[PDB]
Amino acid sequence: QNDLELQQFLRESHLLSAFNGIVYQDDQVIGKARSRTLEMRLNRLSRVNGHQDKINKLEKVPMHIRRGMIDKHVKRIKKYEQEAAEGGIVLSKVKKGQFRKIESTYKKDIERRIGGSIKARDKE
Amino acid sequence: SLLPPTDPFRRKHEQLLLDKLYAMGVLTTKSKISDLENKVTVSAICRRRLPVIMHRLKMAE
Amino acid sequence: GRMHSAGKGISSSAIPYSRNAPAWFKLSSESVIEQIVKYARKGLTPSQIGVLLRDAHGVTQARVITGNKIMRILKSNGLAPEIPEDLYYLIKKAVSVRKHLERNRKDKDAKFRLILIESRIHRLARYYRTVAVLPPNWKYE
Amino acid sequence: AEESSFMTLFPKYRESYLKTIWNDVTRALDKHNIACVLDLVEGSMTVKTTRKTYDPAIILKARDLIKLLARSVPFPQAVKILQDDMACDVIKIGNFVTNKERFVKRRQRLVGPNGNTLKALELLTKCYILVQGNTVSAMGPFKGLKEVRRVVEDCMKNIHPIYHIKELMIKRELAKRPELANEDWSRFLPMKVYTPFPPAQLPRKVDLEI
Amino acid sequence: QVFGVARIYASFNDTFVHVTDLSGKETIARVTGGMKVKADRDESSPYAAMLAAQDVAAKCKEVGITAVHVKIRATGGTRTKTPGPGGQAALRALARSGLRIGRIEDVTPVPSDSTRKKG
RNA sequence: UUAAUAGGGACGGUCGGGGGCAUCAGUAUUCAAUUGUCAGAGGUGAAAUUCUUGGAUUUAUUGAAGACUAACUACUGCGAAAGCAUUUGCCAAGGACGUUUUCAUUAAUCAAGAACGAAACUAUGCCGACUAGGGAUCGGGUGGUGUUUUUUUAAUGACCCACUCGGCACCUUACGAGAGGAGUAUGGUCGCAAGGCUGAAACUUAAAGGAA
Ligand SMILES: [Mg+2]
Ligand SMILES: [Mg+2]
Ligand SMILES: [Mg+2]
Ligand SMILES: [Mg+2]
Ligand SMILES: [Mg+2]
Ligand SMILES: [Mg+2]
Ligand SMILES: [Mg+2]
Ligand SMILES: [Mg+2]
Ligand SMILES: [Mg+2]
Ligand SMILES: [Mg+2]
Ligand SMILES: [Mg+2]
Repeated sequence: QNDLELQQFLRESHLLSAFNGIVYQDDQVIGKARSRTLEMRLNRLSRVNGHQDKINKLEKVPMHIRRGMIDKHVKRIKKYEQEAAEGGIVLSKVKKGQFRKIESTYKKDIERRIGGSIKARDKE
Repeated sequence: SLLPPTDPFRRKHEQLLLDKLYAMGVLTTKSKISDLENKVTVSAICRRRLPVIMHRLKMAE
Repeated sequence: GRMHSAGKGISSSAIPYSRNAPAWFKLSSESVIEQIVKYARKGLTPSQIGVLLRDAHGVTQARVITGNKIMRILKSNGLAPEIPEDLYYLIKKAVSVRKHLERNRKDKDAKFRLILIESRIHRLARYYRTVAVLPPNWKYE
Repeated sequence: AEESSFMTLFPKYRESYLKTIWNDVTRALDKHNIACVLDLVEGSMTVKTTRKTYDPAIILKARDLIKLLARSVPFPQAVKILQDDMACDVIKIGNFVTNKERFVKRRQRLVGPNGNTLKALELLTKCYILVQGNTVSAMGPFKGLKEVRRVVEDCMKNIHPIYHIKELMIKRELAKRPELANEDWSRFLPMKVYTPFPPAQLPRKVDLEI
Repeated sequence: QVFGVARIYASFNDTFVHVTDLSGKETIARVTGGMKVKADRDESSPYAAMLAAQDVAAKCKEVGITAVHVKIRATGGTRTKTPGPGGQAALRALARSGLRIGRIEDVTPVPSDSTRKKG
C-alpha cells in the first residue's frame, strides 16, 4: 500500500494503455503519456493542502458546447454500462454523482472540460 | 519536454537552444528552460532590431 | 402482518354489505338446521360444515339464512366441541411435528417450527382460559 | 473431403452489433478460405471449411472467433484470435467460495478500484481480460494466459492480486538481467448434547394469576 | 485409404503426437517435443511439435496408413481446457507431410463437477 | 352487535435449487487389473525435488474409493439467519393467492431468557410515521382473444393482452424539528553514533592481506 512505484503504475494504467512490453518507467515513458502522467501526479499531491476551488479549474467553454459535450459523454457511459449489464461484465463501482471514467475519458481529455461531476447538483 | 527528463539528448539540445537564443539577444537569461515557452515572444525579437537598440544605447531620443 | 413470519398477505373473504338472505334462496330455515346437525353428527367441524352448505346448498352464510351462527346452532342441540376449533387443529400440527421429530432427530428445521407452533398454542390457550371457554387448570400436554 | 463446421448460439441483445460487423467478419475469414453464416432467426453463428481451405487448423481458430463474439468481445479484439500466437481461455471462479458476499468482494478485488487492477494485469500480461459472472475470460499469448490464471485463482483464495501485480513487475525486470537467469528469483520476490425437543416457555404474568 | 487416429495432447509444457489404429489399442508411433529438442524450455514451442509431427508422419506412411482422424485435447480436468501452441502446429505439419486428415474433434477431459473444495 | 384492506384457524389448486431419510446418474481425480509402443514425463521464468526400459508419460477395455453436482445459472427462486443447484419415493413443514367457510380482539414493540448459528484488504447509501409513478421479472387469481395444442382412454397445458394481491431488486418523484490535517525549529531529557590500514600491544614486531 505504501509502495509508490506500484501504486503509481496502477492509477496511471489507463493513461499508459491509451497512449501506448509496456513502458511504465519514468525514463522510458515518452510522448503524451509523460505529460498526462506528470499532471496527474502533481494534482494528486496538491489536493491535500490546496483549496478545492483553486487546485482544479475547468477550462472555459461556452454553455451550448459543454452541455452538448456532457450529454454525448453521458450517452456513451449509459451504452457502456447497459452493454455490460446485458452481458455479465462486472464494472468498477462509482459514486452516485461522479461520471464513470470510460476509455474515452482518458483519450479525449474530457475531464478537463466537463469535470468529474456537475458541481451545482452536488451542492444542492 | 516530452522526452524523458534524464535523457542526455534532451539536456544537450535544450542547452544549445538556450545558448543560441541568448547570444542573439532574444533571451535575457539562460538559467530556466521554461523561458523557451513563456519568454519567447515577437516583442523579444523586435526588441533586437537596430532602431530599438539605438534607442537603448541613447543614440536616438 | 403475519405473526412468526414476514408475509404481508391480505387474502380474505369479503362478507357482502347486505345482511338479509338472498332473494333467490327458497329453502326453509329449519331444514338448514337439520342439515347442520347431520353433518356435525357425522364428525365434521363447523368450518367444514359451512363450506359444504355454501358450496352445494346455497347457504351463503348460516347466520344470514338462519339468524344464528353454526356454533350456536350446534350447541343449541347438544353438539359442542371439547376445545375450540383453532386450538383443536394447532395441537395436532404440534403432535404430527413431534412424531416426525422422533424418527428424524437431525431435522433442526422441524425443531424451529415446533417452537413457533407451540408458542402459538400458549397464546391461544391463554386467551380461552381468560374467557373461561377452557378450564383454568388446562395445560398443553 | 467433408466440410468441418462449428456453430455457436448468441444472445438476442448481441444481434444488433453482430449484424453491423458481419461484413468485416466475412472479410477476415475469407482470407483463410473459411465460409461463415449468421442466422438471425435461430440466433447462431456458423463457420465451415470450403474446398479452398488449405490450413487444416484455421477452422478451430474461426470457431474460437465466433465464441468470443457471442460473449460480448469487440470484433477488433476478437479478430486477433486468428493469429497463431494468440489464444483464448475461460477461468471458472464460482466454485472457490460458498458465501455470496465473500464471492462478490473477491471478484470486485480482481477488477479493483476504477478498474486499475484489471487494466494493470492486462498491460503486464498483454492479455485482454473480461470478468463476467462466474467466469473470467482471457485472450492473449500463452505465457500471458498462464499468468492470468494464477492471479485469478489466487484472488479467489484470499491472495490480493496486487501482490501478483508487484510480482509480475519484478519478474520482468529480473528477466532482463542475464547474470541472475540461472539463479532462483525467490529471494527478490515479495513474500451439551443436541436435544430434538424445544424447552418449555416461561409463563406470562397473567398466566400466573390465572 | 487406410485410416488411423492421430491423438494430439497439447499441454502448455509439452506436446504429444500419437498415432494409433481406429480402435486405439495398437500404438503406431509416439513422438514428443521433448524428444526433438535439447532444452526443457523449448519442449512446448511450435517448432518442437512440428518436428514430432513429421517423424510420426514418416513412420505412418511406412506402416501403410495414408489418412488419420485428429483428436486434439488439452490437460483438461480442473486445469485449462485450451490446447497449447504445439497442438495447432502439429496439426498443420501433418497436412504438410502429406497425410490426409479425416476429422478434427476436441476431446479434452471436461469434468462435470471438479474435485475442488468450496471451503 | 359488527366481523377491522387487526389477528388466528379451516378448505381448494398450486409454488419453491426450504428441511430430514433412502435411492439413481454423471464426467472428472486417485488407485488397481490387463493392453500397444518406447525414453522421457510432470513442474519452473530457469531449476531443484518426484516417477521411469521391473515400462514412466501416453493409448484402449474394465473395476473400486472419496468428494462434487459444470454448461442451463439470471442484479432469478426458497429459507428467520447461517445457507440451499443430479433423478425418483417417503416424512412432516411453509409462503402467496382464491373463498358469500369459522373464533371474535385473542394484537404490536419488547431489556431478561430460550432455539439455530485463517479472516479482512477501497467501500458509501441522507433518514422517516412519508405521495404519485415507470419498465422488467417471480408466484396466485379473474376476464378477452386467437395461434400452438387436440379427437368419448385418462389427463389437459404454452404464448399474447387487460385487471388485481403478494415478493426480489432498478429508475424517478411530493412531504416531514429527524430536536483536527500538513509542517517547521530545537544550547532540555533519553537513546543511537565520528574517526584514525588489519595483524599490533606492555613489543614502532613476522607472515599473509587491504589501499595504491
Ligand atoms: Mg376480518
Ligand atoms: Mg395460514
Ligand atoms: Mg394447503
Ligand atoms: Mg418439494
Ligand atoms: Mg429435498
Ligand atoms: Mg460415487
Ligand atoms: Mg444434494
Ligand atoms: Mg429456479
Ligand atoms: Mg425470500
Ligand atoms: Mg447439473
Ligand atoms: Mg406489485
